[PDB]
Amino acid sequence: RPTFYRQELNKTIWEVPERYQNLSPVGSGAYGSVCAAFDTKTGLRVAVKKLSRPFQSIIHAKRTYRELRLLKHMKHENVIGLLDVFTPARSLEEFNDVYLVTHLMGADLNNIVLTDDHVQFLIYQILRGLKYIHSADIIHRDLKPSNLAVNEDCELKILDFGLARHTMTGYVATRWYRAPEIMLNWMHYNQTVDIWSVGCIMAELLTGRTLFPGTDHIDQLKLILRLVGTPGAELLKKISSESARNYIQSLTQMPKMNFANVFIGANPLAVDLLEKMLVLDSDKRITAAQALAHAYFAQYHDPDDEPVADPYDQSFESRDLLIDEWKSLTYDEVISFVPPP
Ligand SMILES: Cc1ccc(C(=O)NC2CC2)cc1-n1cnc2ccc(N3CCN(C)CC3)cc2c1=O
Repeated sequence: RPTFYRQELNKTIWEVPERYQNLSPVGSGAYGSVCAAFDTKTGLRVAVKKLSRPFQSIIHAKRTYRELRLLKHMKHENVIGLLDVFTPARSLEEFNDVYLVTHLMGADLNNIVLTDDHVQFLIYQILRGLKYIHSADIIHRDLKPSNLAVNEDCELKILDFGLARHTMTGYVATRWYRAPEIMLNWMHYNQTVDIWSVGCIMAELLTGRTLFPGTDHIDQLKLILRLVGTPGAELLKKISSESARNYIQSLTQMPKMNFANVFIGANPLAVDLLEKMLVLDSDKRITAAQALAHAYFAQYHDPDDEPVADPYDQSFESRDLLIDEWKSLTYDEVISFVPPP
């Protein structure tokens, strides 16, 4: 057991191992406050997130469990993983706090504001990371610039995947980058919700503008159909909702724009890949693996260095347990954590 020390940082008491020094608030992450810190053991800069009231309710407790399990499983360069997890609790009965320690990247894509080459490298990394999480049947669901962490090398990791509700978790998504299908629940969804997000992000990297800055669900939908065209009979067949079909066919029928007119003077391959990401029909949207093999990524693509993940057990997601059952499960996961080399 390590030596802990306490420290007031903006409202709450942080209690952390002495190996972590110079704690420095950097605002909110998902479900808690994050400090940058210096790890004296490794000489690394790290992000430390203290979860906010992890066991206050079934939602908090389950989501504490989910986040921890997610982090422990991720071993991939373009996906955030777990350097350390600690609690100041000496036993289960006083277990009330969970701290999660990862690499500290130093910026995000939301700050960034980029030549065609940077876009290539950056989107390549997103897709490579996405291929890895999709293979373990984990989906991000709220991929967006603010959770794409990058360092001054343009190296990139994805954060905050697996947290947004499947079909509550208390996680707050950002409208502008969501696949229309999961925003309007208008048709079943799959892993390619994240590919739409990649589309919106890639578009913003090339033009400087948010592609679809809607003020609500309906405005947003209006902006999307202005680009991609109102769907024909083929896609309209696949939508159950009487009202979603109403909206689509009631807005004046929009023709599909030429993507070369919108993403002016972009690499034609960039344009082409956008055309394959930003299609309304989820069954026809390009996957992460297929997008990696696209010609736009020829300087970066390597079939033997685009790994998939080991099988991730998430049968727990379908379980309705008490807070204390989730808590014990979390505590087990904490006690059995082995650091990386
Ligand atoms: C610590 C941590 C734990 C877990 C996870 C995570 O992805 N979990 C899911 C299972 C995938 C992520 C992080 N993490 C890592 N580095 C960061 C670096 C900076 C920041 N800010 C910087 C900008 N400010 C305005 C706002 C916030 C937050 C973070 C941050 O939340």
